[PDB]
Amino acid sequence: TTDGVYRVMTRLGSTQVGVGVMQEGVFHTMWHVTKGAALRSGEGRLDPYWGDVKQDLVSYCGPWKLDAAWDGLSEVQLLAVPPGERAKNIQTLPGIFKTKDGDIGAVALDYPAGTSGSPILDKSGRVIGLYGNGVVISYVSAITQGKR
Amino acid sequence: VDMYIERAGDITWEKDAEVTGNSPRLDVALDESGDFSLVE
Repeated sequence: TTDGVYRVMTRLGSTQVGVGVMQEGVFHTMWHVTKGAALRSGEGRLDPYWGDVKQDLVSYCGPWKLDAAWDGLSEVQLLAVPPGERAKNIQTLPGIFKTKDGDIGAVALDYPAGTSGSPILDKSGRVIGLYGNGVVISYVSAITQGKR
Repeated sequence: VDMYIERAGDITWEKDAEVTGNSPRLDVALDESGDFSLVE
């Protein structure tokens, strides 16, 4: 329940299927990581509360809380949590997904699939979106943010 | 199959961060299944 970035694990043997963000008592990750499954946290259970396949997002225990957005000019940091590796910050200037519905920041960074759900941060340390839904041109991830 | 979470860190900016990656500008479409695809 403590604020922070978390590995999402599954069990012959354990593997890391993704990453998520605890903030304000709500767990945020990408739909394709959990497919909405309930999550164990210690002796507790986290149940899904909101989700959307088109945004590829899911929240547990309450509504989506993350609302900061890329400012369109500044460098950002991916707080990548790869399987078997300590959480690490990768700084980058995002590119842009141009869509009919507006521009979305995108990061041209390619980490293992179990890194999906890792947060992208602005200079104030606020989560501007999650990593792991994108396109190949070399993989480029949207900076996927929900609505608060 | 049970899924569980393990804390891995604080959400914090790091001054001594490695810096890498390009900044491509791409035209894309987003379909109903959440899949992005390139557009020309």
